[PDB]
Amino acid sequence: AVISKVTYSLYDQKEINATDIIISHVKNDDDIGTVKDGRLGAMDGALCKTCGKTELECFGHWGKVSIYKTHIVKPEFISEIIRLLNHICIHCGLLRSREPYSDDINLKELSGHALRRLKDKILSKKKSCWNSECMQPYQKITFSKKKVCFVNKLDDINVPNSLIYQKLISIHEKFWPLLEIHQYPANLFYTDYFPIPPLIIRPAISFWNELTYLLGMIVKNCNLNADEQVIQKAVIEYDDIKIISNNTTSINLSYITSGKNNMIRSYIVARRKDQTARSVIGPSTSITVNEVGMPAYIRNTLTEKIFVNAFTVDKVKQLLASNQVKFYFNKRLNQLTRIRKNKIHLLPGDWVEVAVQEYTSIIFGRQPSLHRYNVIASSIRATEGDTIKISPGIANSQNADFDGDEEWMILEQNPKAVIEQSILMYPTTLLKHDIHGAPVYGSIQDEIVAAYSLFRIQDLCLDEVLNILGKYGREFDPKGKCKFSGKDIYTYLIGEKINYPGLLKDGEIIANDVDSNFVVAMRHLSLAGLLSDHKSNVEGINFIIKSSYVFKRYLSIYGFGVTFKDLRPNSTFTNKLEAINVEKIELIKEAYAKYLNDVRDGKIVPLSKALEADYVESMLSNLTNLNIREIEEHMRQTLIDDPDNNLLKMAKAGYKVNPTELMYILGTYGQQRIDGEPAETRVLGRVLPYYLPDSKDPEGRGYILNSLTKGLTGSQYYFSMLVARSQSTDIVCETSRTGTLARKIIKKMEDMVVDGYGQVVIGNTLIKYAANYTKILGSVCKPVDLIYPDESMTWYLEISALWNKIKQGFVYSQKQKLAKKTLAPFNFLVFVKPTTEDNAIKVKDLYDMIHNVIDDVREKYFFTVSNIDFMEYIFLTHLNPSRIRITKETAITIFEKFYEKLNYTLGGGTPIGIISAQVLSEKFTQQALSSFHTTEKSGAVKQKLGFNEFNNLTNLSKNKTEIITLVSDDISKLQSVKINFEFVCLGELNPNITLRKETDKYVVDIIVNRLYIKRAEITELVVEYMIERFISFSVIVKEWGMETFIEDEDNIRFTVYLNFVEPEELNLSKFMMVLPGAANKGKISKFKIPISDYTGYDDFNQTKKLNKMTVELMNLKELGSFDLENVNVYPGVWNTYDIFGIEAAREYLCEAMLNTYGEGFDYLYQPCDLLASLLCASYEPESVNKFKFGAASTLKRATFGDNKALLNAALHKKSEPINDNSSCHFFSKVPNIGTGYYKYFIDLGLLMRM
Amino acid sequence: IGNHISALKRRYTRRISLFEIAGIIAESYNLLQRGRLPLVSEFSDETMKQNMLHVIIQEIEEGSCPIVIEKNGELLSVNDFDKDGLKFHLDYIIKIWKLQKRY
Amino acid sequence: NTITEVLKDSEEDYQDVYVCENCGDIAAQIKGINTCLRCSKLNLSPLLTKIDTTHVSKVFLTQMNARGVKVKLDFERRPPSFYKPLDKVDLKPSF
Amino acid sequence: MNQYNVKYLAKILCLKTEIARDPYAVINRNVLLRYTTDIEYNDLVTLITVRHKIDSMKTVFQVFNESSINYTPVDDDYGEPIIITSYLQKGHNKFPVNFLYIDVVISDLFPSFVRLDTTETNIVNSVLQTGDGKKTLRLPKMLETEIVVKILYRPNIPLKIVRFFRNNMVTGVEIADRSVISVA
DNA sequence: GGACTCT
DNA sequence: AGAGTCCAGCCAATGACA
RNA sequence: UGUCAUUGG
Ligand SMILES: [Mg+2]
Ligand SMILES: [Zn+2]
Ligand SMILES: [Zn+2]
Ligand SMILES: [Zn+2]
Repeated sequence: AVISKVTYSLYDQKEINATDIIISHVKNDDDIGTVKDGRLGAMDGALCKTCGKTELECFGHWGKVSIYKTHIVKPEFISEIIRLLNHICIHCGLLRSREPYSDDINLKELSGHALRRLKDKILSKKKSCWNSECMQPYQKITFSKKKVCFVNKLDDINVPNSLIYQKLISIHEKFWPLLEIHQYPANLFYTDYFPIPPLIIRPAISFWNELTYLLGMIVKNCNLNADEQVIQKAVIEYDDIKIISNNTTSINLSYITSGKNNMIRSYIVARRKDQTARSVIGPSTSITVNEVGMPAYIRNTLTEKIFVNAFTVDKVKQLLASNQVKFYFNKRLNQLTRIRKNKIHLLPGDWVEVAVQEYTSIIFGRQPSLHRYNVIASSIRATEGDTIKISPGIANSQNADFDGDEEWMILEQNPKAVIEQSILMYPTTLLKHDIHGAPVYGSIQDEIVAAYSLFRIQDLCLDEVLNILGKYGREFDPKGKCKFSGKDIYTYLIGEKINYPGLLKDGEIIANDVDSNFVVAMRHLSLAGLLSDHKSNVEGINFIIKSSYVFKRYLSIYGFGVTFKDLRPNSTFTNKLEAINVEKIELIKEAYAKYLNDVRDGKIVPLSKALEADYVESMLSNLTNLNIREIEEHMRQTLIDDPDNNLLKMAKAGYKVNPTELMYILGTYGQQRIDGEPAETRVLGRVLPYYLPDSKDPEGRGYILNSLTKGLTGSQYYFSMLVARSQSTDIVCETSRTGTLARKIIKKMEDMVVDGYGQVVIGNTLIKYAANYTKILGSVCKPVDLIYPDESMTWYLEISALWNKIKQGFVYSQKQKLAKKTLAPFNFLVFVKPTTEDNAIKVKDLYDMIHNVIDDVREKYFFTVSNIDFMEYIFLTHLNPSRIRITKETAITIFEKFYEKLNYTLGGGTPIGIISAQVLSEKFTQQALSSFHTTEKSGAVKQKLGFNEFNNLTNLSKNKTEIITLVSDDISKLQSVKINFEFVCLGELNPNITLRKETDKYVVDIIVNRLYIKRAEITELVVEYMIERFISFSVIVKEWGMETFIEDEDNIRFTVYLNFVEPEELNLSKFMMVLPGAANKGKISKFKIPISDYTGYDDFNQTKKLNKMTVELMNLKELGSFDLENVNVYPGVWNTYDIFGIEAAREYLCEAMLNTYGEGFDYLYQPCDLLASLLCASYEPESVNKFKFGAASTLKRATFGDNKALLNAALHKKSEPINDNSSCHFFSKVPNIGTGYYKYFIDLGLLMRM
Repeated sequence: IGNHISALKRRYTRRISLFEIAGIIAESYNLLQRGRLPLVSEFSDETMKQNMLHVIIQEIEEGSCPIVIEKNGELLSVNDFDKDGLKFHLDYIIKIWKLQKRY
Repeated sequence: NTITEVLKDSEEDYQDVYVCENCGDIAAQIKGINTCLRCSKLNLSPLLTKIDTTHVSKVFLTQMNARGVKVKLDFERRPPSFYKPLDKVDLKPSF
Repeated sequence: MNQYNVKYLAKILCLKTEIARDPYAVINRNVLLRYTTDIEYNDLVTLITVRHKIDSMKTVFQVFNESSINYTPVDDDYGEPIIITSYLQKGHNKFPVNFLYIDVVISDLFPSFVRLDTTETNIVNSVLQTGDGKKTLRLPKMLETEIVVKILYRPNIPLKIVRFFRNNMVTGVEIADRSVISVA
């Protein structure tokens, strides 16, 4: 009854011939013995002649058509046959070596790679057959896609299938471990019959079959006077047309396993469902985050199930008496009846279906479902209109606006699904984010400024406070006060006397202002997050509901609006900034023109174009920063003049207004960048014809002087529209790539779960010893401040010993960064209360408590295999008596909460892999669609940021260059490699090359400038060596001689005397053409090698100045000739694997995938590690595109997308157990995820006892 | 020492989370919804006058829940888990069920 | 269980479908007797197991059979397991 | 073998000397603070003298190329010649030329690892047991032709599990285990 | 258009 | 070193056309 | 029953 394992194989001929239905005719006056037979299955309007069942009960029966004297090849195993033909001769049948056949080898006992030693010897000898009666040359038989036969390619002759059949059945059974054979090779052919499939895969198409027509074209050639080529072509174009052709849209068998629209991806892991709905969404204030408003047409159409049992039989009889029952399902007769008076007897197991009532859990969601907070299950409320009314508090969880977004609903009224919807998918259960712990729900745009202004309000009456509180003013206690403030309203709203560093003290908010970090969803300073860290998710969800009510009542009483007078009250400041900009940009233009004229008349040597662009870039960036500082001073002066400005109010509250946006409105628009640089010059050295040819105007390259208040001019509007349309094109081009990578990572990581012992496993491989490094849920775990050891601490010795144990890993990013946060196992800071030293717990007893708890936890919960010294370090530094004294019951409360989080939170079956994959995928999709990662160009080669770098990391491509970083304390060792590897050519040194003919010699003078040699950071001897190496090794030069003259301290004349190989005039012109480029040195790359420097960490207290260098390099071989001692070398992923190993490859993949997200995303460390430990779970790094070493089943590979998965499983006779999601969804099995992680039994002892 | 690790892991097996108690409640609710006999003390007709989630929770705390869960190679009743963990999860489940107006 | 009930076919569309444990295809009812035609032609009499899968799963398996891939399912004859009482475990810490 | 890729081998042979005096030691670059090398380079045999700082114990390694091997034991010898091969070969004293292109022990990508004793191996094997019958989880894999397995080698102690001390940005050090699988 | 594999 | 092969986000909605 | 065109989040 429970399917364990599935075995794939090939049908042999005795199972194909095992049929009493012989198909013989193509057309007939009566379809008997034809391919549309009535005994091959029940058609539309006829019972099955084999079984007597109709179309919905007959699953079809097989037939056979007789191919008389032909051996029809199975069309998809052709390549395997081709492989089997590269191992034997065809005139004899023997193998291509004498060592299989001798009586000294004993092929049954050799293990390992000794079986693979002999096979490339078999594929090395292709001269002639080795036996005494066959010395024919070894043919290379190929399947001809042109005409359908098998064709020899030494000479174009058709090799018949009856001879490949004889030579493939001639191979003995005990040579099958050599040639990768697992069954009879006669199962690769149809030797005497062809199977005719049942009608259930080809029903009668009705609108006013293709496979039936293809089988008719097969049976139209099944005659005794018929070639095997025409029958082979009919069989091939019935099975797979792309074997002999290159056309799509033919409905063949391979159409069910062809690409994205194949059968499994479209109809097995996804389907169209009944009891569904879809509608536009709108907000609702009478709907909390735990509810959803359903329109009347949906609840007038959708039905809910009421099961018949001993509890609900009176309700079902009452609903049947009042005609409220819409459907009735009789389980014992197994039939559904629509009630439009009939007779219905209600037995237990039957059900009725009535209209869907309130407080029923509907599963609703928004698309695209990027992460699990898109698809939740909340309670139905009856609302008005035709829109699904959601709360605004869930809107940021679903990336939803009310500007035309649609959401879908599904009703799954199965009792197990009802319980799982009520518990697991309820929005109270999903309050905290499962990676970084911040609340998923909260306040949005207007409620942020309402929260800010409600905190800032003062001197209210009791009636004004109760008007603001509304329905929550029932239990408000005025202690003895008559005048109140907004801080008292917030103290009432929080309702707990908890402390938090920087936010709370005895319930009062000790922060200066309440901003968007306090109330908006997914923020690190949320008050609802602290209230749910204190007690439970119900308290955080209650704070969110009550806070949203009170903020909207503040907006109802006081209002919020931003007018035009708040932005631009007069013309004074904008006129001042306009005059400032038109003064400074003309100063920039005159300075640049003075430099250009000093170059043009010749008083200075010119710069490179990169350095000139950098200088103008710095001047325009200084003008932009001057505009920013003017905008900031105007904001300060406006809020000290008009302190009730609503625009500056929503700027101070933390919603979408900053000095940069106000600079765009009131100041300047800046420099418009395309691909990191300005817009490139087209025809005539310019972009637009509004500027002169080769115009040095920086405003014509994309610098906009105007703002949105003044209005952009035509050229400025061109450059702004160029940036806008470039961003639109880039997000459209990147959306599908992000979706493809997201699906690949989700299918790779989805089978990785937390097992019953707190470990992270996939299949039977242990990935992590402890889930989330704590064996506690990631929503419970708290990133707390890392406190470095100070000698004023109590137990500085123990704290410094723990820091010496765990201090590695806290210095990372090529020693550039020091860790400021660590991972507390839970938010214990809300349970810490300060206490005077007379009432406090004793200091030694607090150490004994911390040490005993950490030792007991390390024994009992981590099984003495995990290092949890970070937990002891956190409890010793954050509960340190040198900075905080606590009571004894405070410490008891903290450690009891610690044991509660270790005991109850994390459970086996937690889908940690698909949660981490969805979080990573949602983040890089958001950063790609939001254009968060701006491209910027620099001199050195740098590691890129963003989605394409993440995809290059997970692709793990081999034959590509890597960025290899060399860090050294001394700069001489980096300079010796930088001189030899950096590309410098003669043409980039800006030379003055002139030649003249002379009797016996062509003489070329190369007058180079010495400042150009110093800007390249080489010497004159380097240039002499470059020219000498090119001329001394070139083919076109017959004789030469070089001399070096001094012309000035500004000029060096390299004089070459030459005679070229005849024809000397063409070789002269070719030499003069290739001379500025081919006289070069170093590895050719577009990036230079500048030696950077920074401050690197040895520890928190000791640093050192370090010199850095980056080289694009394929291998590591050419570095092996240098004195690279005491030099840190950071290669790419494959050189790190080939030198240091698989663990260093895992570490590089972790930190490199983390670095693509940018600054401020350290919480993505724990997902990325979980991805990297999946890519390096075998002995070699494996990509996300293929399954090479990981044990993946055939249905997993077919659901991932692999069209030849079941064919390769049938060739190798694979027998695989059904333990993965893709294999459980195929056979309608419950996956081993979550509640399905456990098997459930029923103990019938207590029922039989009574 | 391998026996000591086996004892520590057998003690770790008694932890209960939301997935296990949700699966136990879902199995007993699906069996009671299709017509199995409620195994509560004080079996009457009055017990068919209350709702079924009260019967499921009463079966859980009375120690007569028929559902046996197979975890880590062991067979566990709902009373073989940690009693404080069962209470901790059932308090939350009863709270959110009272918000849903079904308990 | 929610995603299982979503992805599987509806409970109203249930019928007793039997599969052959030897050859892997759907058994037939001739005149009330569940038979396998391929095995009764091959002079066998193998086990027939009732399966509850989706219709698209059976269409996919029959089409893969039409391509030549024989798909044979194996079933769990699990040993009968017995509940035994367990000792008391208290996970509260010791202070 | 040149005059540059013998200093990196000397840093490797400090770790091999530390393993030869204690098979259950923790190998990282900090071990290099307890040793001192002296290199006598020649294109036929290079003699590397590794000296323990506090115990004054000397160990002389004789480094050869793969072609020309003229090995007779000197006093205080390691007991086996160190051979610089052209490709990655099976053997604890056969280091390929790609391992010595850069300085590998001082790198940040050099791991921290131990060989587990019988107590820790029994604890790991009983942790990996799934509880259900005789079923067992597997550790992730690592090839025997790796510089960690070459450093950790002992002649009559078979190396099956290597414990790694990973750098961890949020917890400091993390414990992982790899299982060493066979090659050729 | 672009990455992996066989030739 | 060069061709073959497969891959290119999800969920929609109308109308015309074969 | 599928293509093409246009559009939405
Ligand atoms: Mg929208
Ligand atoms: Zn039939
Ligand atoms: Zn021959
Ligand atoms: Zn059969």
